Amino acid sequence: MRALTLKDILNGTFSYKTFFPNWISGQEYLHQSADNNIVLYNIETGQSYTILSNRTMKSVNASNYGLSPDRQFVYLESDYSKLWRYSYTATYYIYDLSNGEFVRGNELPRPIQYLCWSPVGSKLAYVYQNNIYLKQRPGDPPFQITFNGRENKIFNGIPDWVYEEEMLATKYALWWSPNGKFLAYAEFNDTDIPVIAYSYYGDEQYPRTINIPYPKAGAKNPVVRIFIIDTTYPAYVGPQEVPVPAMIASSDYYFSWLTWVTDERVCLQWLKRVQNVSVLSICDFREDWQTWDCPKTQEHIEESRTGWAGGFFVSTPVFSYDAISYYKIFSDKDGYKHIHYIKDTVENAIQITSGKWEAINIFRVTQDSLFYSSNEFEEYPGRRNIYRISIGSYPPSKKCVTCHLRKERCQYYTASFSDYAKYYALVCYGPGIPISTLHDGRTDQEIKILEENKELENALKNIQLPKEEIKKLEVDEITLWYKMILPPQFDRSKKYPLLIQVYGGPCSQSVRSVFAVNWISYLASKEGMVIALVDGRGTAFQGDKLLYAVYRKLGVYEVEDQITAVRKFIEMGFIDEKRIAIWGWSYGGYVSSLALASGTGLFKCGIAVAPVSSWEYYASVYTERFMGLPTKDDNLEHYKNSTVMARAEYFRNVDYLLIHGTADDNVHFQNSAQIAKALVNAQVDFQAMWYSDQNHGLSGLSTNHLYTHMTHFLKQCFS
Amino acid sequence: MRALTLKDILNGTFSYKTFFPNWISGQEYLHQSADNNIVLYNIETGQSYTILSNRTMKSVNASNYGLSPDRQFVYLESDYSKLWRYSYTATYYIYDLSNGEFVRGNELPRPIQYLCWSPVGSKLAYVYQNNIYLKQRPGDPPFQITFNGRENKIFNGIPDWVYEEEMLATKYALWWSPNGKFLAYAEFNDTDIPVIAYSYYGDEQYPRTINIPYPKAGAKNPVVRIFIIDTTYPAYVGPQEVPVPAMIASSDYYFSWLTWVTDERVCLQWLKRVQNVSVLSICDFREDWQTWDCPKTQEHIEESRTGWAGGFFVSTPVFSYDAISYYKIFSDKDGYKHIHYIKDTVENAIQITSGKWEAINIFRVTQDSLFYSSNEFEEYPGRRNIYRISIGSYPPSKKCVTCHLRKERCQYYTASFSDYAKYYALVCYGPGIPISTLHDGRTDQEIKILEENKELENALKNIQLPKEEIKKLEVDEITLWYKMILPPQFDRSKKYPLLIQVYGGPCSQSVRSVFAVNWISYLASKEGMVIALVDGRGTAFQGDKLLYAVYRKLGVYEVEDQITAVRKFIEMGFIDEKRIAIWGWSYGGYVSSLALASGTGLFKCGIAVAPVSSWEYYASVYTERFMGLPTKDDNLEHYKNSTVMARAEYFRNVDYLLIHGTADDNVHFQNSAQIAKALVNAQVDFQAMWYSDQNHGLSGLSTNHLYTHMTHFLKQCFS
Amino acid sequence: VQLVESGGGLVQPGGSLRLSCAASGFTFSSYAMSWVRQAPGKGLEWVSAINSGGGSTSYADSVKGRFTISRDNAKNTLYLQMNSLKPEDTAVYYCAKARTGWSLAVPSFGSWGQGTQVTVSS
Amino acid sequence: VQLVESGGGLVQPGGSLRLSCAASGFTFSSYAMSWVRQAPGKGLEWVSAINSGGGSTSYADSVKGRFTISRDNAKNTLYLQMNSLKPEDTAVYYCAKARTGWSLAVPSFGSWGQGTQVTVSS
Ligand SMILES: *[C@@H]1O[C@H](CO)[C@@H](O)[C@H](O)[C@H]1NC(C)=O
Ligand SMILES: *[C@@H]1O[C@H](CO)[C@@H](O)[C@H](O)[C@H]1NC(C)=O
Ligand SMILES: *[C@@H]1O[C@H](CO)[C@@H](O)[C@H](O)[C@H]1NC(C)=O
Ligand SMILES: *[C@@H]1O[C@H](CO)[C@@H](O)[C@H](O)[C@H]1NC(C)=O
Ligand SMILES: *[C@@H]1O[C@H](CO)[C@@H](O)[C@H](O)[C@H]1NC(C)=O
Ligand SMILES: *[C@@H]1O[C@H](CO)[C@@H](O)[C@H](O)[C@H]1NC(C)=O
Ligand SMILES: *[C@@H]1O[C@H](CO)[C@@H](O)[C@H](O)[C@H]1NC(C)=O
Ligand SMILES: *[C@@H]1O[C@H](CO)[C@@H](O)[C@H](O)[C@H]1NC(C)=O
Repeated sequence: MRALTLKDILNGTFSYKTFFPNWISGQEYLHQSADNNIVLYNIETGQSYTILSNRTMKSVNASNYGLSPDRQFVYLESDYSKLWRYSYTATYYIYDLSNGEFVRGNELPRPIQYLCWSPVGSKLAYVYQNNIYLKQRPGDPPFQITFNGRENKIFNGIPDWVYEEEMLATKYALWWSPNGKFLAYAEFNDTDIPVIAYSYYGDEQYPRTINIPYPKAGAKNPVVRIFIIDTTYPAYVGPQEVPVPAMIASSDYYFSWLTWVTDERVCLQWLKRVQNVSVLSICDFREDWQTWDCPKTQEHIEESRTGWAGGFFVSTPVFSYDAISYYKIFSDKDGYKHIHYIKDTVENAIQITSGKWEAINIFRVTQDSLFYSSNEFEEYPGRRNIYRISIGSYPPSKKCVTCHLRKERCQYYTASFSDYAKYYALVCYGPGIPISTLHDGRTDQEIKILEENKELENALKNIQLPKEEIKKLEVDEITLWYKMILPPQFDRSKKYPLLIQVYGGPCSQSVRSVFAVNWISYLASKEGMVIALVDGRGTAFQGDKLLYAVYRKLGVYEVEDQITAVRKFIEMGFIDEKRIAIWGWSYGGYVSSLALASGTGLFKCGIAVAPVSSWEYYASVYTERFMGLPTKDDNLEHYKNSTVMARAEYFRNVDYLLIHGTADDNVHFQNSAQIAKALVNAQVDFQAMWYSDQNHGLSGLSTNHLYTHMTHFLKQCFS
Repeated sequence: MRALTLKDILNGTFSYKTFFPNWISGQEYLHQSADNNIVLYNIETGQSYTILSNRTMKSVNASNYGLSPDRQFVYLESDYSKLWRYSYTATYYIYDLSNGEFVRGNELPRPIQYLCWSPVGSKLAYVYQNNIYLKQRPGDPPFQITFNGRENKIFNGIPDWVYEEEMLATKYALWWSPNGKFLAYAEFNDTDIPVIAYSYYGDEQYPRTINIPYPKAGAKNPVVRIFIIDTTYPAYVGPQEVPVPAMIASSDYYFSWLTWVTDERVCLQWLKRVQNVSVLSICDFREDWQTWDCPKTQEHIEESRTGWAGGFFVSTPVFSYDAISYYKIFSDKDGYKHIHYIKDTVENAIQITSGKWEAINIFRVTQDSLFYSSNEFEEYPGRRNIYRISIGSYPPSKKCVTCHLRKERCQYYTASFSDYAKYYALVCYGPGIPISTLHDGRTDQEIKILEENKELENALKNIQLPKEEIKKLEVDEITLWYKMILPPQFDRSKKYPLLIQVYGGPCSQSVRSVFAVNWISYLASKEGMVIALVDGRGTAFQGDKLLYAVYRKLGVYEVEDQITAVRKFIEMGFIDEKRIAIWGWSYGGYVSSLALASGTGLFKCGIAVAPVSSWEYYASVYTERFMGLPTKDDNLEHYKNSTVMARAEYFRNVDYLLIHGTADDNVHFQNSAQIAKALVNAQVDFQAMWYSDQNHGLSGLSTNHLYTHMTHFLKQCFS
Repeated sequence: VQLVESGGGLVQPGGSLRLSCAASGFTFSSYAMSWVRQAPGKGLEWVSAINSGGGSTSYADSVKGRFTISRDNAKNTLYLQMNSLKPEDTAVYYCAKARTGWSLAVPSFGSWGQGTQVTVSS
Repeated sequence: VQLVESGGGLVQPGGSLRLSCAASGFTFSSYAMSWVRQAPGKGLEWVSAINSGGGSTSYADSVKGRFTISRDNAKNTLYLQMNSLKPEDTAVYYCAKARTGWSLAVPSFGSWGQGTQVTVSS
């Protein structure tokens, strides 16, 4: 009876809920209720206690909680302060459940960058001013481990910017042993890396300069060391360093991942700066010298002849019960990512999954069962399905436990498991209303619906939503996949304007079956436009030949795919030929700018938000993973014929909008500044907008302002 | 006929020429013809011969020239490199006229920040890396004078940013004696001053940071000392420092101006940081100790009760022939700036000129003549007239020499005199075609028309220009002066939109009779708009009450005057009340933003280019000259109540455009950043545009882009 | 197993001392020995190690270039010589026996005795 | 007018010397006196000044607290005592006569003589 409004999108009127249990055992889990009371839930008995009350949290204004495994101490986190995408600092208090009082001995310093328990016991490991401190008990003085920590130059226990954003995607680099015996930490050295400096205005009389160690393409990289120290008598021999494999150490190299297998065995993954070779090493412990050894008989090499190793990140192995063999997903003979079982040699890999489809992630491996994800069902790329395989059974088996549970409603699933895989949780994201359920691990029968989202369904009975479909195009030999959103009361006898949304990032996918009420839904439901998402060469989850098509050739095939899709859409008949637009963000802006200035006379207006102008202005890891070195001997030629500034003369007969934030730490303001300067020198008219002291995400009222401005631009373009 | 086009304004098509003789003697002057040949011109004989050929300049790519008074050496300046508004560095070569080759033996270091001859003879004084070097002859090694010069910390012979922009308006701080006996230089100390840091991108992988010592309002000021050294034997006693008066030397104080009277007499002007008191001191030379003494009986105080001393700057005295009395213009009893003659004390000042009108500037004082500028002619406060007064004659006399020479054509005159006032030149800028003439100097009879601009007149025969008038409004005992520009073929039975151009800066004037073909002429000639400029209270050249009504209250009366003028214009009858706009630049941005958000509903759209958001973000001198200290005891109340960010809620029903440059050093980008943030927080829509690596002036293609964008905005607003 | 250590005591800075340790119970001339120190309030810190045959010896970074070790299986004794002392070695020293005689092996937490107090101060 | 100076010469670092100057022709005991120096290749640099009465004397900032001056009108002589020498005073020294006897006055470029060389080096 009524359509969507911009307020329903800016204010989260239609936002679903997800239920992720905070597992603390194989049969129990914690949760936070609506009245700020932490409730413990047990499955066998169904009883709900209250380990911590809301009065205690309100005493210290606590916003987060953490419970020790032994269930005798809790820590409360307040004074939240965000640093980067993943990192933050907070003030921690300790509360004793046995005596109902706060520990009054040696208080923790503040602010603390990272804190963690031990898997067994109550020993605490925290990071304070780039150094690692270990406390045997909360009422005892700490024992300092590292001393050479210094701000912005040496990091202990936490990653720097590059490893946090491009390599690990985590705010922590420190690992407890499976049984709480050792502690493995990483030392990052950034003494030689150049620094990026920008201005922050704030509220003072003078702006202040922010400096961040940031290696651009073809520059000095951080130096990483890995240490393992025992936690019972951490003074006998001190920290011990783990040897690096010989072939890796010949030149510069990166640190990929660390995985604890047993109490006396670690796994380290190394990656060279020429990112097409990876090495996996197992390092064992010797008691006779209290040392760590990494023999060459346990060295595994992984090579990618046509492109880079893995995808966006190198896949992390999952080890088996016997702790001697493991599972890893990589490319097969035909060029499809699949599971392989590695026991003694990489040449003896056993392929368990085989087919045209792909496998995304491995969730859990137990003594009997293995859980993973795929989009094999009905050869539809853009869906997520959880599958289970049996290991060590006389009859082999494979079960899709999430195939026909809810067909028309849910085709996008994620899983969260518990200890020993006794129970787990399935969360659905689309295309119907999201639902979160809890499942048993043996019979896999649903027993309790954790979240059904009935309020959203009730509130959504008055609003009419646009129609969404997913279909396929074939032109000569490539298979494009496009999702189309059409306004209500759609007739194929009229003509409507067209809007394209483009990301096109390497190892990405923008056509997925997910539920979302967003800006484009509002445009379709209110203004009667047709929205389109197109995926083609350079995206993931469709095969190796499609993925490595753009290798050292970024910015060529994506524009061609977009133009071909637009032509095919025009050929259908219900699209106006003078009312086509395109928009994107964060490598969507790059493709949008390249497609607008292609000289085809196909687009009318375009929008670019936080784009990349040149590949020499971005981080070394991401740029060199797909472009190579910017040297005269390797790939300097393409680094010059790939910039937006080289197309400045093709913007004359189009409409262009450029938006960026001045305090962006990920895609600098330098890119938009260069684009604007190039367009000014070429005498081309365009529109611009900046947001002061705003990061990459543009959080707050900046989002409202941005969406209102873009809506006005689109309304005026298609008028 | 045809109307003006935008390309006629963007590229120089109708631009006049001015002839300023480069006087070297009292009867001769140099010039550069359109052949790169430097030619000498004599008046009595009339013979002109080339004194420097173009081949010599083309040999070293010379762009500027400088001739010694002895006419035996010349210096050629190439490798020009601009630094600030007035400062630059260049490479200098020396060429010998008598022998015909370049002087060899001791070359000059490069680059040189400033270079100068001596009034008598050919000895060179230059500045190289913040130190002063003296050369007796171009064939001898230099004699270093100063040693403590350091980049951005200690300045010798040149001003820092604040004195160059706010105090001196020059690129030099070294003065030669009239007979070339001493050298007076100034040492600037900027060590406790905070710095402003901004980003410059350039053509490099990593942007760099530019740091400038910049005192904001209420911060620490530079420390200045003045030294006088002898040139013949510069190592006998070394540099000697002039004493500072006790009354001035009790708190922070500024250095205003230095002027040489005789070989053993200097005049220094001092200002306190509280800028309603100024002091003039005359320092004499004692041979018995080779020292400089500044007595107390030669102390002159000048205090303004209702406001600051003088206007934008402080009047520089002109000394008579006897070197014992001088002339200076300041406010009289009734509040009108006039000439006063000081001999012994400031209490015995003599009113040579008296009247409602004002005196602007003094050009020359001789034994029996005096030249100055006035607005006395027919009560028009926008016309400059040069006058002539007789001194020490039996009958008193006074004559206007530029009143009826060319009445309907020239009503704006600038004079440039020669040695002994034997000859001089008059330059007329408007309201007709600019002209340049040379006059006899005794009978004041025109001799030779130096520039007539016939080509411009011939080219302007097929272009119809808008009509310009200047008139007056009387509202509530307040007199406003407005200049109106109307399209050709204007009828009062129709309605036209209105555009207002505002500057409104203190001690300024935007309503003058000058000739210019600019963007306003294009808008009026082709688009049929009516343009207006209005001047009210707070401006200069009309009285003291009008000037000081804005004291300690910036941003109140200007908006009221603009709104009153707009209402009177609407009441006149031929103005569309639904189409009114306003724009300004760098103080007109502030006034335009305040007037657009006044809540009266008069204006429809507005444009602000590089505005000032708050008065606590600007330089100490200019801000504190008209506002006061930002302390809780003096004027902190009005600082917080006179910001654009306080009106963010009143922009909701208007159109606003904000434009600023990224690398601006005068008005920082933080002003526009704060304005944008305030508007975002208040949920108000607006349009913006920035220019990368562009200074305050926006030179180059940025000007074309800016004017095209503004024209599009105005056309869409009035459609 | 019994181990008794002797020697050391108060000393002025810049001096030199020698300490001895004698063990019984087990079979000597077949295991590797070590010297481990315990500072007051801190944890046990490994100081030095000596092989079963006496050919090879290992010294820690804090005691490299100043300390020397020796053994005599004829009288079943272990000697530690400390030279050029600094005001940081004030601690109780112990001699520890490992469980590996095939080569050098630092004992993890083998048996102790009573220890010897050594203090250096002005 | 005649002025003749004597004394000084080669000296090792850390030494001390004294120089004398005697003038004739004009009327002494009525004018102030001064000592100037000329380094090799540089310009004349004023060293010290002494009053006509001998009471008040002034010393330069480079020779402050190390140089002393004296005069005797009975024999018409001027003494300069230079102590605590440093390897920067190698120059030819002169005595100069002022044109103002009413008080102290540094003569600019008045009467000149021959000068005495003084060199300090190792
Ligand atoms: C904003 O959204 C919330 C739900 O997140 C809803 O309760 C509220 O009604 C909405 N407010 C308005 C003004 O629509
Ligand atoms: C704290 O929890 C208790 C128990 O549910 C509840 O009664 C009370 O309302 C809560 N206090 C709040 C929400 O302030
Ligand atoms: C870190 O890098 C710097 C610069 O190369 C080097 O001096 C230092 O040894 C490295 N390691 C540490 C712990 O600082
Ligand atoms: C990795 O890429 C580099 C590019 O320089 C190439 O030399 C090398 O052959 C490749 N290695 C493999 C194993 O493909
Ligand atoms: C640029 O100005 C020149 C005269 O200075 C004129 O000849 C030419 O037409 C102008 N260029 C354009 C494109 O109008
Ligand atoms: C240099 O000046 C001479 C004399 O007027 C003239 O002939 C020649 O054209 C000029 N050379 C240029 C302008 O390159
Ligand atoms: C300049 O200012 C600094 C800081 O107060 C001070 O140390 C120094 O004496 C002043 N003069 C010179 C010549 O540096
Ligand atoms: C100058 O202004 C200051 C402002 O604090 C005031 O105290 C003082 O009286 C004024 N001086 C004169 C001479 O008006």
